[PDB]
Amino acid sequence: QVQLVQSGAEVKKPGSSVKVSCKASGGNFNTYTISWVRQAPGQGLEWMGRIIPIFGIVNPAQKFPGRVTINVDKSTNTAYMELSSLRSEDTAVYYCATSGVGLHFGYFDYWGQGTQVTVSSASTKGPSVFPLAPSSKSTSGGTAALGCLVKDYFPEPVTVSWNSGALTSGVHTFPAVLQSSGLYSLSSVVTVPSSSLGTQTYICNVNHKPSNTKVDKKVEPK
Amino acid sequence: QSVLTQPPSVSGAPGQRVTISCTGSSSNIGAHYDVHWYQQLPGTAPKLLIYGNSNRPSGVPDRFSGSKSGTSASLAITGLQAEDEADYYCQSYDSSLSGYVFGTGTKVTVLGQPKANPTVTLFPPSSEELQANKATLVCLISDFYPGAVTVAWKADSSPVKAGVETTTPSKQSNNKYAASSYLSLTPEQWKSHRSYSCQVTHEGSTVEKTVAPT
Repeated sequence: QVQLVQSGAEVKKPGSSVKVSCKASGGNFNTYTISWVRQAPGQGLEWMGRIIPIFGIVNPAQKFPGRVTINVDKSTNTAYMELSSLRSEDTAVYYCATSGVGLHFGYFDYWGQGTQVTVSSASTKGPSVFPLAPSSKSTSGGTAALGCLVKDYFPEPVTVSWNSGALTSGVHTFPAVLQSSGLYSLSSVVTVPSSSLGTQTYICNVNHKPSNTKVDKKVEPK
Repeated sequence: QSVLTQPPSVSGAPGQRVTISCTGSSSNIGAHYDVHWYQQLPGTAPKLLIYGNSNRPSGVPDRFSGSKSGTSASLAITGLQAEDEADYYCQSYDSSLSGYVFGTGTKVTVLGQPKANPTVTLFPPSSEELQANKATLVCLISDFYPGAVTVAWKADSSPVKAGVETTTPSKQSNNKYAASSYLSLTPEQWKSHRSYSCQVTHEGSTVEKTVAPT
């Protein structure tokens, strides 16, 4: 009955603020009660506050005083949440959700797709890329694994393709570790035929849009 | 907020019946406030699953059912399907904090695939990384099921814990799991020892790989 569309992922320093939007399509958004709920990585659900646009009234949650500001633009049919004085613990996916029309605390029957918000004192950094070279150590029968190590970048995400997208079979790109230094790393492996080692060229293509850097690294045997 | 208590994990094979408990107190469940459930498929937003303790919104399968009793609520899935593998949260209202209270979350696993033993590949630091005055050991664990592994690292068969970073397992494009472990070292630490080992334990089995600076 309602389509909720949230704005894009956001990357911020401590102390700055972030505004997220939730655009409704269908139903009668200006009659509904709108909440914001956040989910920290690997954690549960946390209510930020609600707005009732019928009365122009906003009920923020006790944990966020002055920090949270909720907002509807009744013309463009768009809800907003602004969280200020960001800290790293504010890192979460933020959801727009509708409860029904009313002042009660109803269930959330409709939910936007979520907005990733990352708060970190880290600054944008492209990765260093190192070959994980194949050898007997990575060979077992008909298959050999080789890879690329994508080191110390910020922020997420990074994409890796092999031979410019030509090679997809046998490829796993792992999720990133987050280091104490605030920087990310991941690996990408491709399992290839053992006989192709040394006569087939393999190049990993790392693309880090947030830092505008692309890296092509050829990965060779011993 | 996360004040209703649920078990962290629930497991079943397809066709099995499972239940998830939602445990609250007198200021919520409790004070006769309704309980609702949300389903969160991996990578997606929560969707309403049960509302008003027991009602199903349109297009939620018959499998799912809810009840509440005294201070607890319960979600039942009678006939697990592969696609039921997700996180489930109960929610309600707490008059002692005057707001929404959520459950801690339950991960249900649908054991619908036979055990798969892990493939383990260990890479030593590249000389290129050494020229950069860094050194990183890379241990990649592939194609295992179910999705729990432990990784231990050793230098000369003696344990290390500092310098270790490990990703939680996640599915591959063949529905088995992969995971990775990294051991950070200085080039000097690296050149000291005789060998380094990555040790992977999965369902009572261990696979150990080794690399040497020589």
